[PDB]
Amino acid sequence: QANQKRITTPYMTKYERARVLGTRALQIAMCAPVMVELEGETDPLLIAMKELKARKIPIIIRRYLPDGSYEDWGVDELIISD
Amino acid sequence: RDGKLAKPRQLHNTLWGMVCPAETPEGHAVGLVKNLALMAYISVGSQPSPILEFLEEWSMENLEEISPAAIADATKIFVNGCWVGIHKDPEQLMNTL
Amino acid sequence: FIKDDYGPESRGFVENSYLAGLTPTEFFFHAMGGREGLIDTAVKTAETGYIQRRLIKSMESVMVKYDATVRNSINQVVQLRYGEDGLAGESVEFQNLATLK
Amino acid sequence: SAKNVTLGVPRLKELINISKKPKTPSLTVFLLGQSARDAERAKDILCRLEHTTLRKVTANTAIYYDPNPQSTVVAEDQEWVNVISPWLLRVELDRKHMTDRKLTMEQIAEKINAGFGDDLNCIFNDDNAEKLVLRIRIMNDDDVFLRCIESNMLTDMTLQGIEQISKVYMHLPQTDNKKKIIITEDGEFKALQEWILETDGVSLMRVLSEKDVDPVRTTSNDIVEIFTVLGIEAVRKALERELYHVISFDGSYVNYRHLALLCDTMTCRGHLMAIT
Amino acid sequence: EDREVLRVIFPTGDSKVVLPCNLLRMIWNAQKIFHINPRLPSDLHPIKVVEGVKELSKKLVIVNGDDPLSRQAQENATLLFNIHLRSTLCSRRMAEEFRLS
Amino acid sequence: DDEEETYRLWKIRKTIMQLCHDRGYLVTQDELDQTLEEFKAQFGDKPSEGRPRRTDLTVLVAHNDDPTDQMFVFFPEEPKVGIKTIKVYCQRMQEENITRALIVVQQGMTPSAKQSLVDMAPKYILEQFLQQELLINITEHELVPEHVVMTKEEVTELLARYKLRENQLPRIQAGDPVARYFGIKRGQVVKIIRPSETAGRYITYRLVQ
Amino acid sequence: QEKMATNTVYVFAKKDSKYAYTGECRSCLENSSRPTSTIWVSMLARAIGQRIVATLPYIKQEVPIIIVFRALGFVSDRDILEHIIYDFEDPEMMEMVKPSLDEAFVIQEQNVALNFIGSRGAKPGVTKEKRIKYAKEVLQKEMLPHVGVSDFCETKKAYFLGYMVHRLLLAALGRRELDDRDHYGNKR
DNA sequence: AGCGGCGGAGCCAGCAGGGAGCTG
DNA sequence: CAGCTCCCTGCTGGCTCCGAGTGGGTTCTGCCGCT
Repeated sequence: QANQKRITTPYMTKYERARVLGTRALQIAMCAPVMVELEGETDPLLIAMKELKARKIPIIIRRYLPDGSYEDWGVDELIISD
Repeated sequence: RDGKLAKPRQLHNTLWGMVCPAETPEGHAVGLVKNLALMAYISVGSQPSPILEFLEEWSMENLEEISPAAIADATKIFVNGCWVGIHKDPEQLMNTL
Repeated sequence: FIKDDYGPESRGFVENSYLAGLTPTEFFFHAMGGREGLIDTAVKTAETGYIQRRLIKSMESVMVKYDATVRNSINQVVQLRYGEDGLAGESVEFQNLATLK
Repeated sequence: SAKNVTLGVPRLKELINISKKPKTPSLTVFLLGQSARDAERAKDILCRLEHTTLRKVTANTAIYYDPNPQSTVVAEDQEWVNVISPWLLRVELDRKHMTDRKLTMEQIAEKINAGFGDDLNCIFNDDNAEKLVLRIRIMNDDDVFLRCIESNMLTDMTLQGIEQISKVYMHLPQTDNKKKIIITEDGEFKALQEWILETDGVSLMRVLSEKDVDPVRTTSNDIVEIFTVLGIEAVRKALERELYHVISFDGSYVNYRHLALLCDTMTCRGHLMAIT
Repeated sequence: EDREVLRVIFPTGDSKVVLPCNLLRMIWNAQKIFHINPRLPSDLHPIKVVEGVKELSKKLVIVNGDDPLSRQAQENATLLFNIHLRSTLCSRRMAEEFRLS
Repeated sequence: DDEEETYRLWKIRKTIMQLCHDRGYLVTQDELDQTLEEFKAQFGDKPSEGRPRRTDLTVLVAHNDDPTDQMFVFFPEEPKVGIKTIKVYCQRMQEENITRALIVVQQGMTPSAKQSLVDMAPKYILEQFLQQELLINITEHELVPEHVVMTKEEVTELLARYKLRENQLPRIQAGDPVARYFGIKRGQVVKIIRPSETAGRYITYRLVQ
Repeated sequence: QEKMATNTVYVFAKKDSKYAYTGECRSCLENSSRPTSTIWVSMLARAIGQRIVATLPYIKQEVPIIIVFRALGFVSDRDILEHIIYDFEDPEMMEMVKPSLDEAFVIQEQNVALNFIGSRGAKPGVTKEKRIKYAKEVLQKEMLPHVGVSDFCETKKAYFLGYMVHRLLLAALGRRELDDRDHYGNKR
């Protein structure tokens, strides 16, 4: 769907928060370039948490509607719960 | 086992002094597996023939001898579940036994 | 007990406490009473677990879609909003409607 | 007096597995007006609902061979003053159940005449003598036919009440929800304690279709019967109520989310989708 | 008019209901955060309460959309919570009970 | 036994008239809620061999939008109505320019008549009802919520709004009492307005199959 | 290992069945090779009503008790009733025993009853004199072994079977009460 | 020696029996 | 009008189900014989 027609919630649900964090910290573990300057922490999960808090994760979420359509929500663009 | 009929599993009133009320497994064998009381003893069986010859000589009648005319007022004797005869005087035969 | 004895001691009432101890009749009656609960504890599981599994296998694919509606595995609509309000069950409270009565 | 309502896991099974034959099907019949207020009209409604066969009212039954109906082998001046087959039938009722259920020999005789036609004539003693007699002949396989029709008439005749409802209870409810609730002129709720009556059978349709019976509030505790009588949406609400009754009977709480979801997925196809 | 809707929704009137956020408890939390001291006249204007509740009702969306089918669905899905919100964030109630600034 | 039968027929007429009002047919308030005394004075208190007899106590009504489609109801004297005792009603169906009607039988209708009612259904959409079934208006019951029949344009609006196809909705079988009460074919969804103890009012849609 | 006691009559009443009361006496000789040959004497649960049948080992269908007695050797009817109701001045017993009597007023002699039993046997004989021998063997050895298996034990078997029927009637009239299955007097 | 033969509870299918209904 | 056809209802027999895991132990995996 186009950017005008977005009917899903602007809040990043707990499942999206869990899976985005997991799949981004996995990328950090495979030596993907970090999007946020770190202060010496070495754990990829904490690195991914910091990126999520700073809203810099280079990932977008495809929300499949029941009819078959989908919406592309950028992680930076929707509200994080915590 | 694993049956929803709890009636067999329940502690029956006739378990007094012959089956331990407390002792039973807590699993799917509650009340089905039961131990034995302390002084509870299980009979081992013997021949009823001496009891039969003792019975037939006081005042009782075998089935073949009497007619059912006098069978209603008297009492029916069972030995190991088989109807042996008929006696006019239940008392003083109970005392004799 | 004498025949046809409907008195409290003859039918299971225990006038003694756990301190004074139970007279042997009362001990046997209490054992027989607790045996019922012990049997029920074992018997109830084979029905309750089966009920739980049967409930789960009938609803295991019912979920809230991104349309905010509730649909089963074949996209048949069960509720237009979850709980007919669209709200999570873990973030609600008990409240009182002041304007009522 | 009727707390054999089988709550708990058995009721949960009877609801989940939607069973044609629940162990305790029962009504919660409410009353409309002055019958809900006083006990006598409540009893009048009660007797019209409680099923009654002619076994309930008779003491003993006997058959004789009277050569002449005029002869009156039994000394009864009522037949003498009242007066074609010689083999007759005689049944003795009792005053107790008779005056408990408010019947008459005329009503019983007209029930017999309607059920069997003019194949037999009932000669009933008046409601004046201490003895309650009605004699039966057969107008013109001779007496065993009379024996069989006697058995058939004792087994099922429905003198009063409706079928399949065996015993009906009557009491004033204490819980506010089961009590009638109104709104006064000053916007109160004024919990009213009116007469209700619960059964042990279920019809749900011959009951509501009765005079002085409230056809707005009578639930039947029977999911299949509710499906047959009121429809699938009323089934969802009644099923929700009965499913919440067992959970809240313990005092425990389960959020309405889950009850609504279960009652929806069980009734989202237009038919009673029992979970089996 | 909301009162009659509540009275028809809840026969055998029971004010106990399940709702998302404890409005009374949040009012009491604000009272302690901002040191209301309800012994003095409040500066909160009564029309501000009404025009803030009306805007909050718009902000609290369950069914998104603008067509009348979506408006009716949103209104029905938020009806009970909106009734409670209006019954607790009253002009009179805020002026004489909570005294919030 | 005529007071009971008169009361029964009065309640049957009242329920049928309420059914017509809910279905959409034009009925005056005077006939909508008349007491038992008006029925007595207008029909005659004597259902057994008297003037309040069936067949000329039947009701004909018309829809509000246009007085072209008309709906009779028929109360056959026969307990178990048959083909020969409904072919007369069908002959009336044809001799009038009417399209549909009701039959409130006394006892169960015969399977041959049921199969007929199935067979001429597309030409004449007529259905049956029971004497027992119409002594109470089931919609008045507390368990039965508010059912509203959708028109085709708003059905299409609903489907376009929710982006779901026709068979994904919750459905209702045409044989259940509420759908039979309104009188509605398959492929016709019904608004169902019910109160929610969680959030106020809840709207659900049941499709007929 | 627990088990129900043998050679004793138990009158039960199962809830949902074609018959209301049923009296069983599983029987064993003094540790014979034959297993527990269990015989049930039952009463139907509702014309005439309350007929008494007795499903027999190695017999596919239930057999009315009066036919069993006539096959056992009692041609008359007074003699049969002398083995069931012990006091003829009790008409309540007669009123419930006559519905079973009028069921079998077409068998009057021993051989036709033997044929009737043999027709219901698991191994139906092709000729009359084969069913006669098969049913005679069944009555001689299969039914009630504990009361005796010898040349002439018909009178003793008839007395015990009439006692079983009398026990069933006592439970039907309520003169006595139903025996308890969990009563460990009834267990061995 | 190596293998060759010698209990209980609750939904569907299926028949049996009995009315409407058409036809000579 | 009496006899034949058909559809429904009622009743009986049949099939499948019967909590979640966990630790041990035990015996048993054919024998006779006959070429």
